[PDB]
Amino acid sequence: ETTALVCDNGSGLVKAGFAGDDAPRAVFPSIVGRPRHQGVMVGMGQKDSYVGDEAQSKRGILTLKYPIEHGIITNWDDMEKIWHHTFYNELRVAPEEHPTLLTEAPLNPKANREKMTQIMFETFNVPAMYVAIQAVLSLYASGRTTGIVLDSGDGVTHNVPIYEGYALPHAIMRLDLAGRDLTDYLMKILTERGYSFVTTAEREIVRDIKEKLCYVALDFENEMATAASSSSLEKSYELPDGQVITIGNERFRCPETLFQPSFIGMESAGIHETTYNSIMKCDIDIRKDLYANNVMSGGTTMYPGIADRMQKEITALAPSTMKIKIIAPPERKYSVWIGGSILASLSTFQQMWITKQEYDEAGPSIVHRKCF
Amino acid sequence: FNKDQLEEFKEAFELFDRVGDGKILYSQCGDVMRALGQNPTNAEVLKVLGNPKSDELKSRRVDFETFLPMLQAVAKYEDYLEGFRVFDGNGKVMGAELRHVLTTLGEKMTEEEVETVLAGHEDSNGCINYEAFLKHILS
Amino acid sequence: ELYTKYARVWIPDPEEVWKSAELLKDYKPKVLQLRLKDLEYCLDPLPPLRNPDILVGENDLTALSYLHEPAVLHNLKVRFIDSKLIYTYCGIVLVAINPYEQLPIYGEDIINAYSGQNMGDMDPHIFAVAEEAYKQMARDERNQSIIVSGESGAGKTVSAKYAMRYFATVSGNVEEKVLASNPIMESIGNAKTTRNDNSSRFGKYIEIGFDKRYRIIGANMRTYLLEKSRVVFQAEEERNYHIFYQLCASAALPEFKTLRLGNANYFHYTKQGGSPVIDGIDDAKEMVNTRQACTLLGISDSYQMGIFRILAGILHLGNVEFASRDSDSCAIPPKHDPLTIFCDLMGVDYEEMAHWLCHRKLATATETYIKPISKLHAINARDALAKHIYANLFNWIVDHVNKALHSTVKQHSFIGVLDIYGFETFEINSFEQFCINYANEKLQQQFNMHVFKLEQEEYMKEQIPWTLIDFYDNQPCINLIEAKMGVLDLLDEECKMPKGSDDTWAQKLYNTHLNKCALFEKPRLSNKAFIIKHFADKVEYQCEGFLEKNKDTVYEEQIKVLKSSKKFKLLPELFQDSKEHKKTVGHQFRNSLHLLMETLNATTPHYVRCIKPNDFKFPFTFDEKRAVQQLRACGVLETIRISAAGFPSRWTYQEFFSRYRVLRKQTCKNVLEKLILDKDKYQFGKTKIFFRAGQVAYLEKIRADKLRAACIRIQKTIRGWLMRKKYMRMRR
Amino acid sequence: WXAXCPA
Ligand SMILES: Nc1ncnc2c1ncn2[C@@H]1O[C@H](COP(=O)(O)OP(=O)(O)O)[C@@H](O)[C@H]1O
Ligand SMILES: Nc1ncnc2c1ncn2[C@@H]1O[C@H](COP(=O)(O)OP(=O)(O)O)[C@@H](O)[C@H]1O
Ligand SMILES: [Mg+2]
Ligand SMILES: [Mg+2]
Repeated sequence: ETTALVCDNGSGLVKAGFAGDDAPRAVFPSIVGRPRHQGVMVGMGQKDSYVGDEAQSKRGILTLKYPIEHGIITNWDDMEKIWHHTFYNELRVAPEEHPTLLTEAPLNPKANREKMTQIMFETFNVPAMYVAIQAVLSLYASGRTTGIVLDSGDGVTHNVPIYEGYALPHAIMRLDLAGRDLTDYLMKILTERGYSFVTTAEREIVRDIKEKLCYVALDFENEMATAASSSSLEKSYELPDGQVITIGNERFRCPETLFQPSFIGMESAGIHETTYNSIMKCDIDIRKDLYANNVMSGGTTMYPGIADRMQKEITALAPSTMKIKIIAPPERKYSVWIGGSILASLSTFQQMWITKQEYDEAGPSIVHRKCF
Repeated sequence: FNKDQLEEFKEAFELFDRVGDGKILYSQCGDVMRALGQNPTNAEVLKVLGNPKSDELKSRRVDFETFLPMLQAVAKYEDYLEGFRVFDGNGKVMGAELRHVLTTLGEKMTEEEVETVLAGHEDSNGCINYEAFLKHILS
Repeated sequence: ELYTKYARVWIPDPEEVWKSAELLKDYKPKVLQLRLKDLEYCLDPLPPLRNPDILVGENDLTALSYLHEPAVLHNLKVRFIDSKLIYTYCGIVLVAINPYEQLPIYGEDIINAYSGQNMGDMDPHIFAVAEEAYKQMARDERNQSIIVSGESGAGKTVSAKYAMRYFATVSGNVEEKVLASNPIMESIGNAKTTRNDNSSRFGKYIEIGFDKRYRIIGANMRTYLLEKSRVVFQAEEERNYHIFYQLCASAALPEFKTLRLGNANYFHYTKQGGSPVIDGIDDAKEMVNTRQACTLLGISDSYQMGIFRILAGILHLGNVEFASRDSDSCAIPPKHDPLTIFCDLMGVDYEEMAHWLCHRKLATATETYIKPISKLHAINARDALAKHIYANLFNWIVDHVNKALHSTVKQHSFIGVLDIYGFETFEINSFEQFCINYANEKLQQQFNMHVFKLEQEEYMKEQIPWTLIDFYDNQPCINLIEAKMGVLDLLDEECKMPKGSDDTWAQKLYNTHLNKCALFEKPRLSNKAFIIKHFADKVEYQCEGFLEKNKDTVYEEQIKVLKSSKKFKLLPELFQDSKEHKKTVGHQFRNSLHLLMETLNATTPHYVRCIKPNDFKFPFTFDEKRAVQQLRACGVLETIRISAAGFPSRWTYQEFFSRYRVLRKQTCKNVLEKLILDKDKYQFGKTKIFFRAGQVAYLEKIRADKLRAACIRIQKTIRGWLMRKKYMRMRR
Repeated sequence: WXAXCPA
């Protein structure tokens, strides 16, 4: 019949597909490329801009900007391209003809919501729209009604406690460490081994290193001394030209910054201590049900070792008699979109959508009243 | 009724006196009233008789003098024709149907009564000219 | 008002829904005086009124001058018990009651007598509807369908069997083949339930086709509304489908032994019912009938063993057990012997099944992922696979069977004959009954809209304004069950919702409907249960079963695994010809019912209703509480009530005038205007006079009063002259 | 953002 679109604007990926699907139909980096060089040939192709995997095809010739930084849309005319590319090229489907669901971080400036709504009706004339908190959808994907969601994406890390389907909006934590700023630290220490990675297209080369080779120390001083003691950790990577580069203690040292934001020069404590300090804000009766239901979410939690580090370190904060449990399906990178696909299909949800007529009557303020 | 009428009626009544006491039974009263030229319904006969019960109908006795007011009370063609025309429109009536209605509707008669009254009035089909039957039964 | 001394009325009895009374004294406007011996009886803040006996037992129950539930019960009681006339008419609907003894009635002489003759002209018998269908089909090309509905064991299958015998005798090898199909269909698709044994759980449709000259070409079979859910689940002292028991009791025969079966109480799909043996049916013998029917109907013996192999597969599947190894991760034990048997039988690798049963696969366009899943999801998936295999096997057997019935020459038109379970109540009610009573709602909707059309057309056959007619609209309850934010839709939603349970489902039901709809209600002594006001009756459904019955999802990996088998040709052949793998039982049932209704709505219906006169079986003898229940479930009683409003009487001017003249069109209307003061009580048609309920009885009253007055006048005249002749005899 | 951070 007619099936809602589900679209999730990360900082580092777009995931999109139809509701009811098992997995997203199109994924590509939320990146816009422009040429930065003199055109030599007439009869060369002309395009003003390359979006996503096109821009990743030709990155050597391009300047690459992300429109989203710390989950905030920083300029609109690029993002409106990324959505144009998504609906017309990737999904090959008219946005005029399907409900659409759009996915955002829990605290970011509320103009971001206003404009994100405004474009869907005013530019695309989508029939119906909603906006949903990522940490909620992580529970729908996990198949739970009660839990604390730890979420870390490309651009934002946040916690939300949810107990029996009630959120605790006083209890919510946000951190602006994320996979991007791990990558920016990874460049700066990679320099110490005498490899130098300067430019915007070259940063993605670093990002591939971070994805392939990093892992999280279980005991940081022992693994540091072990790497100092021997090559046994040391592992090496090819480069697109065929150079090989070889990396030692460093390959774990970046994931450690999520637990010690002192390295990057943040004030706030690691994701473990902020998770605990989120739990403390909940009523004591709740807390046993959160301590079991820790849910990992988002791609930055994909590193091997992070579940064991989380359990081992939050265990040392909690009262000993509790059980700590950590729930990390390998789906989890997808899970925010899977959850949104689950939500968008429910019949109860159909009774709430921002509808075109209601938007026209209310104006773009309507989101703040209706949506949350 | 005048003295002459009373004498003829009394003589007839005495012919109906089967006990010699100058009286008839209530159950004979209707027969005597009809025999004297009246055509009362059974209901009218019982009413002038006072709607008697079986016991007094069979054993209470009245002389001519007590019977007479009842006969008087009882005494006080086109309707007769329409009544017969109910069962007609060629002027005939089935013998089977007339027999059934006469023995099962109205003041139901016995099969022997119906055979007696119908004798000579039905044709070969078993149909009765009711205007002629009516004139006969009114004489 | 009319009442007199020796008028008669009906009053209720605790063991007979109505009993006779004579009215002993008659009243104007609070207590009635009745004789039965004798009782007084109250009026309350009027009784039924009863037909003059000449009318009673007339062949069409709307001939009656008073119409009501006592009269129609009485008429069916006398016609069945006294006269042995089972077939009876109300309106257009035939009503049939199993005589439970063989009869002469079906003989060829009667067939030949009915053929070519009109519906009023003959007394009712099914040939009278079948011949009407045939003659309507001739009168214009439009396809005719014939619909038989009734409770389990009431006689629907046999009624259709004779209805086909009619066409095979008149037009007409088709008959032998169709009658030989039944032991196959009853074996795969009939089941045993606490209300009775041998209950069909699916809706079965036979098309009979004809040439341009209405000689008979051949036959097609379809099926609808299969109860997939019975395969995995059984209520106390129900059974799964017959063929599973026939197989288990056959398990010792030298054919089957490779199937390695146990006794019938060993298999988890058989075991749950707690009722291995039906009284007096030796199913081990009974399948030999089905195998004869298969062989005669051209399923090759090479296929036949494949069928039993597959069903043994299903049973060996149900006995597979799951350990649980951490909170989120089921596992199959280090070796599990019945899974080994399942793999031997169907040839898929043990270890490939052990992996895919235990785990789920999730794959994007760019990567593939494999998940563990809980023992609950393992069980839900196993059962959904068992249901999917069964439903495909069934639909393949049906696809073979209709091969033999088809003919190569194309039919000009067809008569479609349908056997389907009627509206139903059980002393616990469950998702199965909720489906069955939904389908019965859809059917009776069509039935009403057709009867309404028929009477609309019959009115404007003559000058009378249509506006007087009205009909029962049941559409709000269909919208309740079917439409979005309805009982089925919230059940399929809670299947998705990440923790779902009959408590939380009930709470959704209440929050959505509890005082938003007049037709949905809660029983005040339980949260678990909800009431729906169906057209007949209010029934209480327990949520306790629903979700586990509601849920299908087949993991594609296990289908692929079965599809890969080379061990025998049937198993891949079943799967040939996704989104359907997601669809729940409730959605598959809705879609199937839509296909059925689009099949029926194309055609002009005719109707039979078949009602079971006693709960426990005695030849030719009749209960009355059950018969009233059945006639309510058929909706006949509502049709009677709504016919009792309006103009349930017709008479021709010709039959009326001759008798009423005892007291040309205007002369007869002058007679009526004399006899009845009020025009509203009657209406004039071109050919017929219409009257409201029992006004013809009042006309009989005034006629009989005339006839007594006239006969009394005649009898008085006769007595008068005859007694004069008695006195002349007394003189003589 | 608009203050405490670059976005
Ligand atoms: N296998 C992996 N291991 C570690 N990090 C990864 C892996 N795959 C992707 N990432 C990083 O995770 C981030 C993307 O996380 P994601 O939740 O998709 O962000 P968003 O959803 O906000 O776009 C990027 O920095 C990406 O480089
Ligand atoms: N019209 C009939 N005449 C004689 N016997 C009948 C008739 N209808 C049913 N029966 C008997 O009652 C049984 C039950 O009815 P049947 O039609 O077989 O079940 P169902 O009503 O479920 O189709 C029949 O097998 C037959 O023995
Ligand atoms: Mg994310
Ligand atoms: Mg049957």
